[PDB]
Amino acid sequence: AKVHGSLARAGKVKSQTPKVEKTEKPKKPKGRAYKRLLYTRRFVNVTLVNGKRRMNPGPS
Amino acid sequence: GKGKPRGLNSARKLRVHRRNNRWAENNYKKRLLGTAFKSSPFGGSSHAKGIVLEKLGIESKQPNSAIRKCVRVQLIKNGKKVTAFVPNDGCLNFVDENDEVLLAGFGRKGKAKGDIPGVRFKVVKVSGVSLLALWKEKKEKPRS
Amino acid sequence: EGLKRLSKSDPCVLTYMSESGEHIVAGTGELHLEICLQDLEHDHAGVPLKISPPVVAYRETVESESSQTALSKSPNKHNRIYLKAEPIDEEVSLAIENGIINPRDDFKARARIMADDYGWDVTDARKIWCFGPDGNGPNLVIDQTKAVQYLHEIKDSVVAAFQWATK
Amino acid sequence: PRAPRTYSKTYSTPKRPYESSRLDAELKLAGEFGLKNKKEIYRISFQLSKIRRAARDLLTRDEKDPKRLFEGNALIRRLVRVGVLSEDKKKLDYVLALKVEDFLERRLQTQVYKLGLAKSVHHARVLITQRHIAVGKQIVNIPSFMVRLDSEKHIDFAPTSPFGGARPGRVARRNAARKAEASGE
RNA sequence: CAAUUUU
RNA sequence: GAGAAUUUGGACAAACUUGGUCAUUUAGAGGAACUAAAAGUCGUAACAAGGUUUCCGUAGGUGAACCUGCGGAAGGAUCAU
RNA sequence: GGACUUUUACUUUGAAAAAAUUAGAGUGUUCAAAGCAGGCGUAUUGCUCGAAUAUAUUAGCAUGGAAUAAUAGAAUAGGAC
RNA sequence: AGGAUAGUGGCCUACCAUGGUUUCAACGGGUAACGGGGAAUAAGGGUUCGAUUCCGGAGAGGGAGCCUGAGAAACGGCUACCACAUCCAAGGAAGGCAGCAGGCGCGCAAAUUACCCAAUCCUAAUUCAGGGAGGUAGUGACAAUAAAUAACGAUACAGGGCCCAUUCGGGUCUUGUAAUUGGAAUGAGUACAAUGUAAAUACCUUAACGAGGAACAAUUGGAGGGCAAGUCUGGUGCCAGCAGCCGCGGUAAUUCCAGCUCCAAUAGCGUAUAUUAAAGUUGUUGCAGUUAAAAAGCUCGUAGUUGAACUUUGGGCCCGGUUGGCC
RNA sequence: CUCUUAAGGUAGCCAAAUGCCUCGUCAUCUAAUUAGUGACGCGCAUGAAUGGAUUAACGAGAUUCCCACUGUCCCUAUCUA
Repeated sequence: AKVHGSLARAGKVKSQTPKVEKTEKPKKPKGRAYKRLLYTRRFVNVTLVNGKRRMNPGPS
Repeated sequence: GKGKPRGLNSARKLRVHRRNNRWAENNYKKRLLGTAFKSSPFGGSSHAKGIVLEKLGIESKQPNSAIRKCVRVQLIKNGKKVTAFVPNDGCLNFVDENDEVLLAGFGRKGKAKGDIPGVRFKVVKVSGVSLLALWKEKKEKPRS
Repeated sequence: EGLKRLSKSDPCVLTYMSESGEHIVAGTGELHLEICLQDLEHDHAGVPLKISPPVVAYRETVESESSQTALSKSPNKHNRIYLKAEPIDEEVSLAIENGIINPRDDFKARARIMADDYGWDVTDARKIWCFGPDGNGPNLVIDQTKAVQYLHEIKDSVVAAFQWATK
Repeated sequence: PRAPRTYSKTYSTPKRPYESSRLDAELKLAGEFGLKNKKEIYRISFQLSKIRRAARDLLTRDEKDPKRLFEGNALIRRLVRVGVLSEDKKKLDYVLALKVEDFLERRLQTQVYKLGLAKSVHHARVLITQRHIAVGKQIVNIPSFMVRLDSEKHIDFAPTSPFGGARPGRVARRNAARKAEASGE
């Protein structure tokens, strides 16, 4: 109400998160080549259907 | 049929009847009476810039928690008094004291959303520094 | 805006907000402020002003170690927590309001750096969590109390209860 | 002041914004042809949905009028003329029956694979915009072209620009000196 | 017929 | 004859003063409401027949919800002698 | 030319409704938004098509129908050729 | 009846009369109201805009009066008053950017003291003069239109079209995988000549130099539902934060902050405000009225709306007119 | 709950012709106001036919302000009986 925000209490989970450096991958394609790439990912080499279909099978 | 007379030469008793029963709309009165700027502290437009007098902090209602850290701003053109709101993981230290600061409305035709009482606005940039570019800090802090 | 370009109207004048919450202008002399402040009423703002002496930093400090340690009277149904304080020195005060040890830090770091050359022991991070105000202010507690009866709450309600009444 | 220029945008997105059986019928259609984004498969479906919006109001009209007669056998002449509707559907209602791949078979990038000549549909985009193949004699670097029934009896490579000859191609100017004094001198 | 609370 | 200043009388009246009326904004010591947050302090009228059946007008009292008098009505606790 | 046909609503056709924009024919601005042009002969001093069409409310303006919705003169006959 | 006009008329005066509009909404008030052609939206019927590329009206700080002239109540003409206001020796003069530029102030909000009559018209005594009319540029992610951010293989691996058999899998190719490579190809570039142009830039051309992922580098959101996509992992533990709505967070959050992976649109992408469809949540086409909001306590009553029926049918004859047919 | 010797200021009203402390405090009026007004109320010591609260007309009632008017004043002069 009247001031009790207490700016010591602030974005503390921005302060105490351990930030590693972002990684480095090879360059993905773009333009039509990325839409070429996601074409085959659906109905050409569909990987793990686990009953009927699942797109990104998080490992379990 | 049911009232609403189906006479062929009977237009005015259906034309006075329409825009007599048009005043019941929740937004038609705010169209032509002009009420959008006899309160609601813009000129019926998007934004305005204010001045940071000081700040404050509110705790929400139940079931909610985690004090929301708004700021106290007087506005430039009418002298009206409504507060703002500062949505980020922090940046209340980034909005420092006694700066010009640009405002924006929450979307719901005023009407503070679900859990921040006494608020009407959010901030889009503070003295033209684009705090989006400073919260996710893809910017320096230019002079303020 | 008017003093935003009186800041650049003269290559020595510094115009800023004092940290006690009031605007402060600086001249080189004693009529400089009058030829300027007439040229705030003229050409720049047009509105009458108050021209006051400034106010300063009134920060006080507990004296030697506060030997007298008598009772406090709270009561709301049950409660009893009270206290008595003692100073920390000037070299460690200068060593905390610079950014060499401040919270976000490691507890063994701030616990043994507390015993490098500060006069204190190694047992002051299992005796506090961290400090404030701002994570900066020279205001520390020590947990010299007994075994706690499952009271994790007094590490957030006491840092929240710690700027008040300290500010 | 000089005149207003008149211009229109040429695509209109669907109104239920995104769901699975709409987007998957995009990606297999727009992926085996392999087109740029949804800006063009909307814009052919835009003018597809507007000519049927034109057609089924003169279809509401009867014959022996001007308009169902006159322009009615002119756009169905023009749909023959653009190579889309084949020479057996001059019946004024089958224009309402045609749909996609038929406004797609008569563009450049799809039709040039149909004459062999391109080895893919994505070599067929490199076949077009890198200053390669002409149509009759004028050169064209645009895939969405709408071939009008008379260039496909003359479509070949460019007069210049190899696999098309008349200059041996000038990464082999970089591979001239890296062929001359790299294979001896 | 006496009778009222219960986070 | 031309003819400058000056000059009488009429109209046009800018501008100005005083009175109203109407509208638009606006300052103002203080008063009397209303809303919100649940933590409360007195009770428990309402929901069961809520333990005095309940609701609407109306008049009077009443720390407080309330209570009581009258004419109604069942949205009830009876579709029945 | 005399003459006078109860008075309208409605509806058909035609005229009007500046033009651009909205439609819509034609026309490879390399395609498209666009423009309104061009297209071909001998290249021995030239032939030629275009620059369409439609909507443009209501108020009028003439133009046919008489169902539909009203309207008026022969009750005291100062009626009618 | 007279005046006055360029010209009828209460347009003004003298006399005389007492009228004129009006619940089919006069009069007064509001308008963030210049009107229309026209925009945005789109089953039908609409709704909301239209200051502004054209037409027409008004204004040239605010009002008022003015001589010239065919035509001004002109304002890049004048006189006076107000409110601004600029100079000076104090004596006096000097004005009107809502024309083009450029500034101020306001505001959430919007370019250049650029060049030229070369185009398209206009002006004069007139083929030559002139025009911030107008045109060429500059700033310009207001809106739009076409489409770079790469192929195409070899190798090897893994699967099955596929003829076979106990193939310990032999063959065809297939589809994905890999930095193991290959020889190709081109503008994004740069920049001679040319073209363009009042002139030059820039494109359309086009010398000659110019590509192997890091360099010639694509981002903006999002991943519990609506709503496509992560029961992956670390930090925080009603704190920090999120969330348009519902809810998440109280010691492994599938909603928080990050790292990976994925979904989305894609050279654009979110947000904010006012809008139209969705909304049959304004309803003529097309709402509801017992209990969800609502049917007047009831009855007269001029409006206004709506109002029983019938007032010449049935024919036959001729004539030519269109369209689909005819061995 | 509680005590005197029975019940403890209800609706109203105010520095009022009742309030010493007092020239109470606040806003307005004027250059300046211990005088006015309109608010406050734990009122030395207001208050309900010892009547409380209002109120149109009226008053040789008391009081403050404003407009006109003047030898009341500046600042006096003169004339008549």
